[PDB]
Amino acid sequence: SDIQMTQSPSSLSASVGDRVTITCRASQSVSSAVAWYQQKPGKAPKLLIYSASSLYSGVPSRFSGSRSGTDFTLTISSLQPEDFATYYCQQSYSFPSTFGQGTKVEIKRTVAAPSVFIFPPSDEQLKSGTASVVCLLNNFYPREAKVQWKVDNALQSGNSQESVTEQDSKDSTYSLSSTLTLSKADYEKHKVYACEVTHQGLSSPVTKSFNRGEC
Amino acid sequence: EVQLVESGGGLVQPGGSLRLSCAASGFYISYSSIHWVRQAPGKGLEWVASISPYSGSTYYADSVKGRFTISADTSKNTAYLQMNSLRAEDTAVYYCARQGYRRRSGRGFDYWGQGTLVTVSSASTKGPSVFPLAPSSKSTSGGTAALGCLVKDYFPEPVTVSWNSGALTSGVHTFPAVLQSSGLYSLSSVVTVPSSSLGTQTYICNVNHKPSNTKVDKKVEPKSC
RNA sequence: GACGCGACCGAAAUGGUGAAGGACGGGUCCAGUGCGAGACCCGCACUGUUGAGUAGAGUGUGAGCUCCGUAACUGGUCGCGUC
Ligand SMILES: [Mg+2]
Repeated sequence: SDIQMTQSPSSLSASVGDRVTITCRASQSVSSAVAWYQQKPGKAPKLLIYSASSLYSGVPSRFSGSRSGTDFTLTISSLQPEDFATYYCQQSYSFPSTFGQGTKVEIKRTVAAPSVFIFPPSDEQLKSGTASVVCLLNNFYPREAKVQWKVDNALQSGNSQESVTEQDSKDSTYSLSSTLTLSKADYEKHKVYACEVTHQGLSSPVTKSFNRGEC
Repeated sequence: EVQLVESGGGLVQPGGSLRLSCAASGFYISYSSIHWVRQAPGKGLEWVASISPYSGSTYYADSVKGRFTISADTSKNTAYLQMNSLRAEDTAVYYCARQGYRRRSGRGFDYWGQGTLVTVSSASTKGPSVFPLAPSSKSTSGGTAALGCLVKDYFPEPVTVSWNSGALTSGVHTFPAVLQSSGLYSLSSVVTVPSSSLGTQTYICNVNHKPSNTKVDKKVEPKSC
């Protein structure tokens, strides 16, 4: 049987200076043949720990690993700003090698409500026969947020796609865009297009809308 | 001084073939194990293949066995991944990595290349259309306005977006692309600015999609009413 | 008692022989670990507990031992010969 490496949690939120622990649980003995890596967005992984508990040369000692039978943990004794990243365990006891699913370690800060903007489709795009309506949620925390599209007050489903940025290096917030896609024919048979946002930092849902053809 | 550089990536259709190469410098591959590891967009690392020194033994992930072949040309100090019968699920950034010296770092992978993107799809190369996201005639949501550019229907990844040839960077958010059901990508780039300058300050998004020879600039302004 | 001759015994050694399996070893087989720029292959080292088929998974005329012989001798015993 290929060896499973079950990594938890899949994400965690922590303040700078906090102690955190990440766990990887092997599905059979892997002796001590376990490594941990760090990966930042857009960049290659970097080795932190080898042989389960040995510190790789040049890695700061606030990183440590330990083995307890077939459970393995990566501990950071006190997070620094540059430690927020995704971490992967790996077993190399036998082939095929196995990576854990990864743990994203994000910065915890105070709640921030998003500012919301809606953008109608441009006249240029409409010439092409499709309309895209965009809703922007700017600089919010935490990441959980709900966007609902309404077309003449009817709730849309299955015709929108969302994208979230990485947590901001300066203010530690996220931003989100949601794009509603309609044919030109369907777009022109309705008037009121609306984006409805719920976020922890909002007492009540906030709605932004426009009327097709008016300013 | 140790570096790995992969090349050979790009677009290929389902069932097609592609050879990746991994050029070592600062060490000689004959003394090390060399591994290939891939990462699908948004997902985790998945080990692909490796080749052992002195014996040349090779090992493969079940999900690629029989289709992929790892090899090494010591006289070019280069490793290779020959990929055959490619499927859409093989779309990924492919990294090569050096397994370090046993006495120094166990079986850890101590050096990694920066990766090369392999896209397996039947969609054909296409430049994007770039549409304005115009600042609202109302005004603001908190003293400031928002505007941007919609970069729609290109293939393959990546594209770059900048504002005012790089002069404008504060409050810019360029979102990761999404893959549409058409098989084409789309993304938007937005920036928040003071509403009081919408009429006097100039705002231009710069889009570059090298695979299609498409490079455009879009001035983004308010509208009639 | 000395010497001599012989026989028997003993005997370093030795030719043949055939049982014993990990408590005789192995440059026998295997497993686990470490090392050599080395997860496997190759070499070396360590560790193994029913490691583990007794003569072969062995292209050892291996050690010890069983059984059948042979035997240096500068060992013993008995007989005989001469003082
Ligand atoms: Mg987007």
